[PDB]
Amino acid sequence: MYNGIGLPTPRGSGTNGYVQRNLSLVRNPDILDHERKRRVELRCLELEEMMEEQGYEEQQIQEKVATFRLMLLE
Amino acid sequence: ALNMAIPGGPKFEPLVRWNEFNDINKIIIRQPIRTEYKIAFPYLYNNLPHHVHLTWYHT
Amino acid sequence: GELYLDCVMHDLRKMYSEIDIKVADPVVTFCETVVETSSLKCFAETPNKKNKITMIAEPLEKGLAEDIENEVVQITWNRKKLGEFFQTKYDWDLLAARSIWAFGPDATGPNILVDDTLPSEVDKALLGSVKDSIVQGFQWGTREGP
Amino acid sequence: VRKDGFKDHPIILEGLDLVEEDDQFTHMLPLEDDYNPEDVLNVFKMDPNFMENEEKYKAIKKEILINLVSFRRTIYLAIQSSLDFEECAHKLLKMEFPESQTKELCNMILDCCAQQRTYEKFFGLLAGRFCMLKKEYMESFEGIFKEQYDTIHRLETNKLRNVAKMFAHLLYTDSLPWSVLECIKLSEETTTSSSRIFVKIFFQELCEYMGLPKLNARLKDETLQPFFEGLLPRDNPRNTRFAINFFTSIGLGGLTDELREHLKNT
Amino acid sequence: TSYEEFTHKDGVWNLQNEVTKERTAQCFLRVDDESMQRFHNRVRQILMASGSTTFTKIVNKWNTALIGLMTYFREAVVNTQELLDLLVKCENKIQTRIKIGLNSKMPSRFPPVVFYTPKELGGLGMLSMGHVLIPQSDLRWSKQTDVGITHFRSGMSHEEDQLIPNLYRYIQPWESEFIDSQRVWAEYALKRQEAIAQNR
Repeated sequence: MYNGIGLPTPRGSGTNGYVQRNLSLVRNPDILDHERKRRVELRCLELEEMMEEQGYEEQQIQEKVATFRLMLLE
Repeated sequence: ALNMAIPGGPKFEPLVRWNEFNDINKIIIRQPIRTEYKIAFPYLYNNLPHHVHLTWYHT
Repeated sequence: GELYLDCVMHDLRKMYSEIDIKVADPVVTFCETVVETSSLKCFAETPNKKNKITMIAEPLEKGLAEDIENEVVQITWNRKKLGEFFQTKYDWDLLAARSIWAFGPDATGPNILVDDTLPSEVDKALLGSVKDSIVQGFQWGTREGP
Repeated sequence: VRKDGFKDHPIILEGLDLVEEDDQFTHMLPLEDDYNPEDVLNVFKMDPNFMENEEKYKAIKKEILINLVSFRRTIYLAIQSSLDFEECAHKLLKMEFPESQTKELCNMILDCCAQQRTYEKFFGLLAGRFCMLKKEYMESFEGIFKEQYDTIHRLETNKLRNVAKMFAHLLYTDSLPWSVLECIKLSEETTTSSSRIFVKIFFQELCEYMGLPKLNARLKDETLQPFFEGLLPRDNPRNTRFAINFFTSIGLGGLTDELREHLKNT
Repeated sequence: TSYEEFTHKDGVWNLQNEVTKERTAQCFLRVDDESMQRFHNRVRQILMASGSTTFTKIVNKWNTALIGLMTYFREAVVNTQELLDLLVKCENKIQTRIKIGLNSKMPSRFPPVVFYTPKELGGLGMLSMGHVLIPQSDLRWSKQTDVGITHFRSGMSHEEDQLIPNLYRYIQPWESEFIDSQRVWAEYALKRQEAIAQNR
């Protein structure tokens, strides 16, 4: 009667009712190869050369710095 | 009207007298859905809710 | 919530249908996240075996998911404005910030499509040509979830 | 502090209430009032009445200075009334015996199976449920298992059969650990014939109710070899011969093939 | 069988292999529904003929049919819980038939002392089925699975503790009876062979 447990009425049976609890129940290498080129491109971006306010001259200076970094890493 | 009772609450006669929802491989059991839950939300929890009187909410 | 859904099921069982309808157990829905990066630089290719795409999936940062979900950052911004947003408070690289293509399963969902490809920057015009189809494939994959 | 009422630091603290309030006096001396510091009596003075003052100070200092039978009856009546061991253990947890008599509880478990002509798994399942509810029944079962190995020879053949089925149903069901099983020593000099028959029946029930490759897996793991070295000494090799021929003459063989090659190369 | 073997309350025969002497299977044992139908009809015959039958003879009819069914089945009884419900109901119905033969249905006037006293002591000595606790579990998952025991219900309201002894704790199980029978008869065969050989 309580929850889905127990007989619904003791009038039909000869029991009194009194349902009760059972107490007795127990209770990546290609990623690294790409990351080397990513560090190369990070050095290329960190070269920048946006202080001399140049165009192709700043691009050539950044390419010189990038080839210097490639020679230093290689 | 739905024939379950509180242990402190009184008991009565039954008023009325396969499903794949009862599949064990589609039912996750974490907390038991007890009497109080089915009383408080009868359309949510009791299939065939007939002559059910909805309770007041929190004043 | 449970009271809301009990009211909906009561309205269905009483007004909007006269039929007694069985109800299963209430559960919740989940999402999918990752812990570590994709250990394989994994690829697929088109049914005409010419176009070969290689990509890895990695975890995102802390505030980025809720920022995209609250639309703090938008793809409707400028790419430089998005890069400044990712570089001031999230301290990203500017190349990785300009590499961002799309956001999640929907409009501004919490997945970041970074396209940073130095071997495939030699055909970046073709990469931008296939960028949109890569975006709908990414949106469909993050929409479904495997 | 006002909300807690100074519960952690009350005004009434232990170690300072050494004076009676009836002997003490309550006087209100305010700070704004003319409160005398009373430095006159603090220092010593050359009073002319010093002998009378010393006599008054000395006078002030002198003034201030059976149930076990009813236990058996209740246990046996609950056992014979209970249809299932689940109902029996639930009834025993309902009636709530103290833990000072858990060894007596194990005693009237073993005796109630010892009275049986044929072994029933009711008492073994009750013993396993007692092991798997609380640990103290399991420790009492371990201690009474060592004591039963100490007192094998007091019991008859069907009694020792039932007790061997108890210790089997503790061990193939893993209700007892195998660590307490180092009390058994496979030594023909010291162990009794009843002890050998007991060990034979217990291992026969093990080999019946669970498999022999699984039994060799349970018997050849290195962690319980400190508890198997009493059973498997591989030393004083006539005892190794006794163990080989004992586990062969039970009907098994097999378990002492390692002991057989030990006897071969040693 | 998944997990491991099932340590069961004697209503599952662990099936020993003839060769390896090992349990290789399990035989779950239950009672046929027509057996409870025939037993309930036997109790219905008892109450049918109870209109002109003395109380001691009624207790004899009850005890005879009860020990016949119980000694026939033994081990499979504990797996059939509706048999226990029928036993409790039929025990209460024959006690109610005693309360109909007398003109009182007062439970204080009818304690179990008047029923469970043996007739050697001037009582009745009707046997003890329903002073136990019915195991209770989920009615949703009872039809689908086997979920163990979660709760207990009383058989009938008796005077507090009682501890009236159940008959299944005096009848031996069938598997133990068969195993001890084979062991005893083999030992008797060796004893008879030795008696022939020594001519002793």
